[PDB]
Amino acid sequence: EVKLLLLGAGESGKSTIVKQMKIIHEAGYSEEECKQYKAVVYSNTIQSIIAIIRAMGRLKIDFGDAARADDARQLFVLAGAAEEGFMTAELAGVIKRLWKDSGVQACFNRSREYQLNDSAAYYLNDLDRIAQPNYIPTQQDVLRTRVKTTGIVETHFTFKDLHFKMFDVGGQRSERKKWIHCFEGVTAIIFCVALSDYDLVLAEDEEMNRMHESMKLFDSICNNKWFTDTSIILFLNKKDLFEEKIKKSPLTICYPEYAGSNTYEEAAAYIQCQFEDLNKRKDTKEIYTHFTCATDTKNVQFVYDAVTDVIIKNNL
Ligand SMILES: Nc1nc2c(ncn2[C@@H]2O[C@H](COP(=O)(O)OP(=O)(O)OP(O)(O)=S)[C@@H](O)[C@H]2O)c(=O)[nH]1
Ligand SMILES: [Mg+2]
Repeated sequence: EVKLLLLGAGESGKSTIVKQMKIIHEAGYSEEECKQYKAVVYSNTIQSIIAIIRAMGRLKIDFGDAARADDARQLFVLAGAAEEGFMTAELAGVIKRLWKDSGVQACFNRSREYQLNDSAAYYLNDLDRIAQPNYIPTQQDVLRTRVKTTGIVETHFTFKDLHFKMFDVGGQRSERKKWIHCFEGVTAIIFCVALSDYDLVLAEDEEMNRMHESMKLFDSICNNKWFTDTSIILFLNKKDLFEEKIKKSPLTICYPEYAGSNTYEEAAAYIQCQFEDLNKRKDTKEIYTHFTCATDTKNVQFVYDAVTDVIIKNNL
């Protein structure tokens, strides 16, 4: 048996790694399982367009076309259905027209100023597909869903003849007090960091930079004497979102002394060193760092293969 524990701040990608284990090692989500996620996809979609519409009020952004005001009204009249797992053609049309509005887009592109699901664009750009009658979520749709984890999720799978018990816990501040319930008999910790968090603030506190919060947690876990003999794996996750963001959002928002360019390789490396430097015992404790896109099954497959071999060599 191998006990793996996923840790990291909220929305760092822990629960998405869990889903990937089912897809990679257990033949994925069945049709009945996918259908269970349909209301989650619909809920994520409605909540995302609504969050942008709410932000337009706060930031004082007009619709590009005045005709959208009536669509916005109809959005709330019709939203109830999607919350129950149904999306009518009329609702889809309302959301589609809203999503294409230049005012809504302006607000979308300022999402760091409020709280918006990372998968907002993914679902909203695929409205024609997901609004289909008899729509059944794909594996990617399932991977892209967002539900805050409360309590402790335990998943089992077999890989390279090892029986893995993977534990997943909530990362938001309210759930941190529960991490200690998972601390016994841990073979390895996979600590997830959202690379794209560098310019965001906490949903639970708008004065706290998300990445600074991540750093504090990693510092605490990595250097905890309880975990001296526990393999510490660092997933610098959301590399796909990071690659896009680094082009246009300065890393100095997070790290004032960053002197490199607005490019993926230099900035990614700099963030890696910031986290690895928190290790107070560099000669006696190794950190196994990987850059990941948790929603990308192929990337996770190869990364997780490499991680597993490390775990086999070091703990078994
Ligand atoms: N584009 C992209 N999206 C990702 C990536 N990793 C996770 N996500 C998405 O981000 C959202 C949050 O991921 P999730 O797995 O729920 O984080 P969590 O760490 O479990 O969050 P919590 O339970 O502590 S609140 C999900 O919608 C998920 O699909 C990634 O690498 N790239
Ligand atoms: Mg989770």
